[PDB]
Amino acid sequence: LGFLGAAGSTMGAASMTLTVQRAPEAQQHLLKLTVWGIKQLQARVLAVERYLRDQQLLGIWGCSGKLICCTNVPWNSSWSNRNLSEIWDNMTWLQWDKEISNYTQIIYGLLEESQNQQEKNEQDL
Amino acid sequence: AVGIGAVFLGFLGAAGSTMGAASMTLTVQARRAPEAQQHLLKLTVWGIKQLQARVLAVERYLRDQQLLGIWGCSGKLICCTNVPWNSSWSNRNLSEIWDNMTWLQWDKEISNYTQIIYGLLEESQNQQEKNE
Amino acid sequence: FLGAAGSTMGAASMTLTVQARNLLSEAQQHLLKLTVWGIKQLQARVLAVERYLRDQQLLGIWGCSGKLICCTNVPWNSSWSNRNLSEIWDNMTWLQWDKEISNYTQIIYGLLEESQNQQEKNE
Amino acid sequence: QVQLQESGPGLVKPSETLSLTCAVSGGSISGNYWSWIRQSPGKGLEWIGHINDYSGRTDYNPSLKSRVTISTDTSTNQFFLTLSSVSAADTAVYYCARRDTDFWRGIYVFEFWGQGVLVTVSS
Amino acid sequence: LWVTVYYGVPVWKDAETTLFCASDAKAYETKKHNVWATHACVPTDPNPQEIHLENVTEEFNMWKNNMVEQMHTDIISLWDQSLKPCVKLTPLCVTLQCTNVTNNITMRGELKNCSFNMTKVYSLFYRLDVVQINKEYRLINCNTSAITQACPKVSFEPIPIHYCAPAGFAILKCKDKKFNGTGPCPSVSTVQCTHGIKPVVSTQLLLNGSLAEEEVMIRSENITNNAKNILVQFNTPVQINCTRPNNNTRKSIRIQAFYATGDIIGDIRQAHCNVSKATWNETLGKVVKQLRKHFGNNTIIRFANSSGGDLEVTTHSFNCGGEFFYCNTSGLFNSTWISITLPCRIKQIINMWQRIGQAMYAPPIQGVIRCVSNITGLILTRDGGTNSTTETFRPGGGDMRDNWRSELYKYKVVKIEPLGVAPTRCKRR
Amino acid sequence: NLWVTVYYGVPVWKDAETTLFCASDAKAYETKKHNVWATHACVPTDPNPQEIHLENVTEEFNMWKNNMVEQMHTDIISLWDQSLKPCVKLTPTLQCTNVTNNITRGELKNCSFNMTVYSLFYRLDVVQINKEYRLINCNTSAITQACPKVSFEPIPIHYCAPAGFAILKCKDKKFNGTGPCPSVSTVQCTHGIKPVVSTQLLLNGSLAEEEVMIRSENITNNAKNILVQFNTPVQINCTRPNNNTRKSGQAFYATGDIIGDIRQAHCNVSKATWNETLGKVVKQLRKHFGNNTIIRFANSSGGDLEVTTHSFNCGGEFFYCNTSGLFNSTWIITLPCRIKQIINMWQRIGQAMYAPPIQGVIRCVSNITGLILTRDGGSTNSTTETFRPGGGDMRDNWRSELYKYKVVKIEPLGVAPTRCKR
Amino acid sequence: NLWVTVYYGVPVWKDAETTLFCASDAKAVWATHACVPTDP
Amino acid sequence: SVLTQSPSASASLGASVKLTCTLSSGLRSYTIAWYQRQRGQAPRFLLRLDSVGSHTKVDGIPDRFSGSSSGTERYLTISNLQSEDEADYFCQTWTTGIYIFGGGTRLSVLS
Ligand SMILES: *[C@@H]1O[C@H](CO)[C@@H](O[C@@H]2O[C@H](CO)[C@@H](O[C@@H]3O[C@H](CO[C@H]4O[C@H](CO)[C@@H](O)[C@H](O)[C@@H]4O)[C@@H](O)[C@H](O[C@H]4O[C@H](CO)[C@@H](O)[C@H](O)[C@@H]4O)[C@@H]3O)[C@H](O)[C@H]2NC(C)=O)[C@H](O)[C@H]1NC(C)=O
Ligand SMILES: *[C@@H]1O[C@H](CO)[C@@H](O[C@@H]2O[C@H](CO)[C@@H](O[C@@H]3O[C@H](CO)[C@@H](O)[C@H](O[C@H]4O[C@H](CO)[C@@H](O)[C@H](O)[C@@H]4O)[C@@H]3O)[C@H](O)[C@H]2NC(C)=O)[C@H](O)[C@H]1NC(C)=O
Ligand SMILES: *[C@@H]1O[C@H](CO)[C@@H](O[C@@H]2O[C@H](CO)[C@@H](O[C@@H]3O[C@H](CO)[C@@H](O)[C@H](O[C@H]4O[C@H](CO)[C@@H](O)[C@H](O)[C@@H]4O)[C@@H]3O)[C@H](O)[C@H]2NC(C)=O)[C@H](O)[C@H]1NC(C)=O
Ligand SMILES: *[C@@H]1O[C@H](CO)[C@@H](O[C@@H]2O[C@H](CO)[C@@H](O[C@@H]3O[C@H](CO[C@H]4O[C@H](CO)[C@@H](O)[C@H](O)[C@@H]4O)[C@@H](O)[C@H](O)[C@@H]3O)[C@H](O)[C@H]2NC(C)=O)[C@H](O)[C@H]1NC(C)=O
Ligand SMILES: *[C@@H]1O[C@H](CO)[C@@H](O[C@@H]2O[C@H](CO)[C@@H](O[C@@H]3O[C@H](CO)[C@@H](O)[C@H](O)[C@@H]3O)[C@H](O)[C@H]2NC(C)=O)[C@H](O)[C@H]1NC(C)=O
Ligand SMILES: *[C@@H]1O[C@H](CO)[C@@H](O[C@@H]2O[C@H](CO)[C@@H](O)[C@H](O)[C@H]2NC(C)=O)[C@H](O)[C@H]1NC(C)=O
Ligand SMILES: *[C@@H]1O[C@H](CO)[C@@H](O[C@@H]2O[C@H](CO)[C@@H](O)[C@H](O)[C@H]2NC(C)=O)[C@H](O)[C@H]1NC(C)=O
Ligand SMILES: *[C@@H]1O[C@H](CO)[C@@H](O[C@@H]2O[C@H](CO)[C@@H](O)[C@H](O)[C@H]2NC(C)=O)[C@H](O)[C@H]1NC(C)=O
Ligand SMILES: *[C@@H]1O[C@H](CO)[C@@H](O[C@@H]2O[C@H](CO)[C@@H](O)[C@H](O)[C@H]2NC(C)=O)[C@H](O)[C@H]1NC(C)=O
Ligand SMILES: *[C@@H]1O[C@H](CO)[C@@H](O)[C@H](O)[C@H]1NC(C)=O
Ligand SMILES: *[C@@H]1O[C@H](CO)[C@@H](O)[C@H](O)[C@H]1NC(C)=O
Ligand SMILES: *[C@@H]1O[C@H](CO)[C@@H](O)[C@H](O)[C@H]1NC(C)=O
Ligand SMILES: *[C@@H]1O[C@H](CO)[C@@H](O)[C@H](O)[C@H]1NC(C)=O
Repeated sequence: LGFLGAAGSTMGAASMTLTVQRAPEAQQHLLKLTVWGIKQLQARVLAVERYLRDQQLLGIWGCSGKLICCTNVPWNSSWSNRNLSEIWDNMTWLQWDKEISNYTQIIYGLLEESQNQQEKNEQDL
Repeated sequence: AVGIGAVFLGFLGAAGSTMGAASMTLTVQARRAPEAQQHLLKLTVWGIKQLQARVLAVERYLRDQQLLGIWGCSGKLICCTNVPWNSSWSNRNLSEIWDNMTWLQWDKEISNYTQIIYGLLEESQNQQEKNE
Repeated sequence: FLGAAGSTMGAASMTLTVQARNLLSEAQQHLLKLTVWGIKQLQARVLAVERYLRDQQLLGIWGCSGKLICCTNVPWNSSWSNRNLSEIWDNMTWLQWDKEISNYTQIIYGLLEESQNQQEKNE
Repeated sequence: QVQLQESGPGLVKPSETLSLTCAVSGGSISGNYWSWIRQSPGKGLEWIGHINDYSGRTDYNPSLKSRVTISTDTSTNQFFLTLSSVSAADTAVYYCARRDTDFWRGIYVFEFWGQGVLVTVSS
Repeated sequence: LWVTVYYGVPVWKDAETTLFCASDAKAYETKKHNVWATHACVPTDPNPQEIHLENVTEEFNMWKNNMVEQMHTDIISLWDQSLKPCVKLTPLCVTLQCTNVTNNITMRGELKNCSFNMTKVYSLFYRLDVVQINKEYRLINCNTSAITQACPKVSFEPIPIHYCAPAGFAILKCKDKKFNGTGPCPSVSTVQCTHGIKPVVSTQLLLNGSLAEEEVMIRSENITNNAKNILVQFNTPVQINCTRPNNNTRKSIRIQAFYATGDIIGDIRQAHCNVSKATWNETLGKVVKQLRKHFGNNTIIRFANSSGGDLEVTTHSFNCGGEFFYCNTSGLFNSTWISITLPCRIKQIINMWQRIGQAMYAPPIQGVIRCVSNITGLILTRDGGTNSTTETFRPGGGDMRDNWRSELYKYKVVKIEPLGVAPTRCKRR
Repeated sequence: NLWVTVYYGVPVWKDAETTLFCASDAKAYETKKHNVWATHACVPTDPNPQEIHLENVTEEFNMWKNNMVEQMHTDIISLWDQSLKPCVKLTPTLQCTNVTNNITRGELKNCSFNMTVYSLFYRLDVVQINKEYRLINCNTSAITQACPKVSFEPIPIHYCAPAGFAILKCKDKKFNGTGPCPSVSTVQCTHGIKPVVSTQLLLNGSLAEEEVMIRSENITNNAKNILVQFNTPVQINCTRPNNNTRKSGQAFYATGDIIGDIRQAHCNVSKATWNETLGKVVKQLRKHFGNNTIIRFANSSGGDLEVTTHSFNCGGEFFYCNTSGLFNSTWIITLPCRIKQIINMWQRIGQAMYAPPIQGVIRCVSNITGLILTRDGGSTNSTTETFRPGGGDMRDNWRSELYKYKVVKIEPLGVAPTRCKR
Repeated sequence: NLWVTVYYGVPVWKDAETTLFCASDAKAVWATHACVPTDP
Repeated sequence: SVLTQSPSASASLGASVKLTCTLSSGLRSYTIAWYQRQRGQAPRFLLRLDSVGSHTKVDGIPDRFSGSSSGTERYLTISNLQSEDEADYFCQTWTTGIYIFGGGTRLSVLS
């Protein structure tokens, strides 16, 4: 968690923001503090694990690290063709994801195939 | 049960398979307790232990990834380098190694020279980046 | 660990890997002491790992993506202590260099990010 | 140089908690000791309590242990005093001060005092 | 051509690393409170990540394994930690005036009622437990031993314990039913957590043991060499029903509340175990058949009872309900082959794990103590040898690591190193 | 024209604070079985110091205003309260009479109280009320008590730097106490730092390796304390020639009958060695003040008893030694000690930690390494400068051991103008 | 002639079921022993 | 233990005034500190004072302020009184972790 503040804004603003981006033992109610510490470290470890898996996906898509990565598979017509200005200027990221949620698996498959082909024909010559 | 150890077991998922088959499998695989009595505090201790196990998994994975990144590989599963393979290392041709033997036998034959291989890889990456 | 921390720029630049690898290293009340100790130790290691990952992310924003000796396209303006390249590279230790550059780090980071983004978008 | 500036309600009716916030500028980064003191009108002043800025350990006068709670806020460099169940006799001029860290022959003094805020208990 | 690295590659390296225990959820959650066998170990996953491998053959060697030593050390430390909170019996070391009880005779009773002046208090002891001093009697090891008594609340009983390799390791498991435990194993599976292991103390017999599929198995590092032990794993577990026909009461004498045995309710008889004759004969037939297979048909297999040495190895030592029986097998292994009621006693001062350190005093058990157990494993010491005449297999054992090695015979701890390199026709631009 | 390149192995560091985690030496497993002061389940990890000398680098240390001493002081208080907390609170008028057998003024009082009995107390732990005697802090501070099975005693407690931080140290022998240190070296885990918990003198301290070291923020200003470190420690030896029983729901502990002669522990110190050490001290002081000013050593000015006397721990008891004799000289062997049970240890209201009586003699040997000296007024220009001992804030006692350490966060990321493009 | 680009870091969330554990305030009425305390 | 001291005192401008603070019998050798509070301004720490008159100093205060000790009495002496001396001066001490303050001498100057 933590990066939910930018939600509800335009993809332009969201993209710009993401580009920029000793306790003693005398404390009362010790059990609550230690249990919620367990929970917070659970959250942080799950965050780092999720980040690692996402970075593995980005690497298999030929991006390794990076945030704004660019690729080579063209945008098909069936994936909700719209005017780019109103796509990137008025609506918000959540609505766009809800609109494209039906197609993300095909997007990922085509992206992986395109990156694999790019690796193959780059190592060819 | 969850974390990165499962990823390591998935890496183990096919050990005796063909070299090419193993590489393809690697590419494919890249992607309320009842608490009857005095179980809450034992659950806290078990949580500490499970977090430390998961952190050990994460640190081992990160150390391996950093070792891969020291050379010219960044974070790619399969990686290609630019240091020649001298004939001293398994002079016999590549068809037998890439079709017949499993990874185990190749590792047994390479473990004697893996250190010098790593040294050559690191030196070659350093030279390639310095020259560029 | 620090290794040749105080040595000349060249030796430190040739021995970066050492620091790079070193940076990523019951009865009721007795049970509570044990779990507080575990909290402290796990918090320490998790914060170290997260700081390492944040540094890796910063490298990834630029054209490094984990590579140690990176190389970018940002021109070196003379305003950031313009001196002889060899003289800078064989006389001053890393510490003095960073102490006399700590006034311009933010602008360098911003220029690096902008240049990398511009290279991505233009092509 | 350490500067203490305090604020809070001026008029407080009987029988609730009085909350006073004292901010500080230029205080030491850690190891500080922030003390709340009050002076009743026409009577010698008395010590309320004090907080360790690092440890989080608090301490209060024995005759005001239950009714007084002092909390800290490192992020904004502030500390809050909460006086539960304020009576009519608790009207006073309140000072937030910093107690020294020298212990010269068996004394702790407050070098830096606040400007003082008058709190009066009325209907 | 050039060289390419392959991160995410199946690699194995035989290396030893510390493993953490895993108690079953029902082992501790259900009823067990204040028992040594379970502690703050991490509960196991609901279902292990058992993945079956194909076309892989790994070399196993239990006699050079490291899990057995690791688990023996864990059991030692756990037992010591369990015994530590209890109060010592150091003041008890004093001259005792003993007379042997004649209330009932079974095989004499051998008990002694002893008076000690702890400023005259009576107590009951067993003949093996106390030695005469020159009538005056003294505890067997109280002069030069830090004697200790177990806590009254804690109980001794096997509880399943799993071993899970930490992250970055794996447990290779030989699923081959026909596997003597040395050399290649045709079918090698991989696990994270091992199957249930119950820490049970026993000599010349394996109680609560894991039955082996297929036929009876014979295992040894060196059949030819006399010194090496031999493990025998039956395919059909043998029932044993053993009971001490006596009831006792506990007297709380302050030194520190020492618990002393009281007078016995009614009759007094020495303990007895029971084993069916036909099942024993059939199991012995299978065992001698397999041993002849390892020795030739013309070989003659003979048996004999124990050859002596201490008392915890000659007899069959085992704890039942909190009472440590040392039950003889003098008559079980008395049969010559060609091509039963066990009378037995108790000793309340025991030297666990064969060390001269602290010896634990068995607390009394009230009422009749009876128990059923699964004789599934035999420990045999080959007779010396003169050649091509016969072979004798008097039982031996006593080494607790040998007992552990039967349960952990099909596991090895392996370090996975997924950073292999390979050569190929690929050059980076 | 040069180009910017970023390196991620740079050894640059910058100072920062961090909660260092304690780690006692291995052998504590043999002592922690007694549930002693010596650490707890709070990370008793086995340490292994691996010093690595640096070169050509000078770091500006400042032992004053160093966060690590505050951190470890908080850690020690936490450890103390963790050990004390499980024990039973006392929460109790006592009729007292003057009883003595072979003493000498008799401090001991035979207090009596009725419960549904008799004990011996000390004058330092009781006050007259209106004879009627009531122990101090009766209705204000929860007196509490210590479990006699804790047997608190100092142990080395190494501090190991966390994963991302480093602990520097000043190997320079003649450490100034502030400013640059030309001999700096990184260390994974600090040395055997010991909880001295002693006042006005330093017991089982750290010795120096040249002339006795003087250190202070100012040696000029008389407000700030002055820390003195020795080279030839002087021994202090004495016993507790007494024995007392333990009384007894009403889980109350107190004193019992006394066996043998009754007399206060006089304690002893070698006089010639003490004079030699004071001569070294004055020789060092003349360097910072001038080779002609008259120097004096009077006794503590006054105030709380914890600053007037020299308070130290010994075998589960606490001794408050009158230190008038030791600090008494003017330049150009025995010292009476009292004993009391309620201990306002770290000047904290609400904690007393009633010490259970000890049974038998102890004879703790403790050899002194450090002094805390506070100057007097400077009205007499160049005439004389008196150096009465004092202090009592344990932060100084622990700054005596942490003067050669500093926690630094590694800042591996760096930039450099090389000649290479992409 | 548009092209896909991945934007890791975007604040997108989706509704999804899970197993909320508990939170209570009383001391371990209800069984409450499986309920963790709540002073965050 | 109570810090008994004179409730009020005053003197003419330009003269020297001698404020007094008398310790209790149980605080014979205790050291004290002097606090000055002018009208409205924050209380300003002046100086500590011990059994033999050895007094510390602080920046930002005139050197005219002086301290002296005599057994169970501590005297704050001010020379060359100015108009800014209109204030309340009180003595403070620290026996245990509890501070003990005086009643406050309202010191005034005559114009
Ligand atoms: C394993 O199996 C072997 C048989 O192969 C058993 O060995 C026999 O054990 C019995 C006791 O159970 C022995 O009987 C004892 O004999 C001792 C020697 O005297 C006679 O026997 C020898 C031959 O061993 C002859 O040479 C001699 O002429 C005698 O005929 C006696 O001294 C013993 O008496 C002592 O013990 C008994 C019983 O407690 C007491 O009542 C006596 O007062 C005295 O203390 C006893 O009579 C027999 O001799 C053994 N034979 C062999 C071949 O060893 C093992 O007992 C059995 N179990 C183990 C653990 O080894
Ligand atoms: C540091 O060294 C100095 C050296 O002078 C030392 O000063 C002396 O202290 C002792 C006590 O510690 C003084 O003895 C007292 O003197 C007063 C003088 O009136 C007597 O009245 C005292 O007797 C009564 O005291 C109380 C009333 O005042 C009664 O309640 C009590 O019951 C007694 O009956 C007592 O004898 C001594 O006078 C001074 N020296 C001088 C010259 O005044 C100082 O104590 C040392 N400090 C430490 C911490 O050791
Ligand atoms: C400075 O360091 C020295 C040592 O370097 C230290 O002296 C040590 O003091 C302790 C306690 O005062 C001694 O420990 C005791 O010694 C006596 C006499 O040998 C023993 O009888 C004691 O055994 C008891 O231990 C438990 C303590 O409660 C009891 O519960 C138990 O039943 C035993 O009866 C105990 O070991 C220690 O021997 C000395 N060491 C030396 C070398 O003299 C000194 O105290 C330190 N100074 C300080 C801390 O101010
Ligand atoms: C192999 O597994 C067997 C499973 O039954 C083991 O038998 C059991 O052994 C345990 C101790 O390890 C006993 O536990 C104690 O037993 C005594 C006496 O048992 C009687 O009372 C219990 C409790 O009511 C009852 O469950 C039994 O059926 C008997 O009626 C009790 O007094 C103790 O409280 C405690 O339960 C089991 O009772 C005992 N069960 C029986 C009857 O077999 C056997 O010991 C294992 N083999 C070895 C030696 O490891
Ligand atoms: C260590 O103690 C010295 C004592 O001299 C501190 O020096 C302080 O320095 C400042 C200016 O450098 C002094 O302010 C000026 O003082 C003179 C006479 O002293 C006065 O005529 C001026 O009007 C001005 O006020 C100050 O008095 C002096 N003393 C203090 C502050 O006690 C020095 O600051 C101390 N060390 C540290 C690290 O602070
Ligand atoms: C179990 O049987 C296997 C059969 O392969 C033994 O493995 C080899 O057995 C041959 C004799 O048949 C020996 O010459 C080899 O030296 C053995 N190699 C190994 C793996 O040790 C294995 O030794 C037997 N293990 C026992 C004795 O239990
Ligand atoms: C450390 O030594 C000197 C004097 O003893 C003081 O620190 C500085 O040292 C350099 C060179 O040694 C001098 O050029 C500076 O003038 C010194 N500064 C000051 C303010 O004197 C310092 O007094 C000593 N440190 C301590 C803690 O006394
Ligand atoms: C003076 O005190 C020091 C305090 O450390 C003593 O040093 C210890 O001495 C014991 C005696 O064997 C050693 O076991 C410790 O390892 C020493 N500790 C350190 C940190 O050095 C010293 O022995 C005392 N006496 C002297 C110096 O004569
Ligand atoms: C601390 O010790 C000094 C010794 O120097 C004590 O001073 C003595 O006090 C008695 C009390 O009546 C006088 O009779 C002596 O004449 C004093 N001697 C000196 C040399 O001053 C002092 O009283 C002791 N203080 C405490 C609190 O024990
Ligand atoms: C033991 O009992 C027997 C009777 O079976 C008796 O003869 C013998 O004297 C007894 N032993 C002692 C030491 O009294
Ligand atoms: C032990 O033997 C009995 C014989 O009936 C059998 O039922 C049981 O499964 C065996 N093992 C166990 C689990 O007790
Ligand atoms: C506590 O006892 C002291 C003894 O002098 C007394 O002054 C004080 O008033 C008492 N406080 C209460 C609340 O009884
Ligand atoms: C101690 O000092 C005082 C003055 O401070 C002096 O009168 C006395 O004689 C001294 N005592 C010794 C033993 O030197």
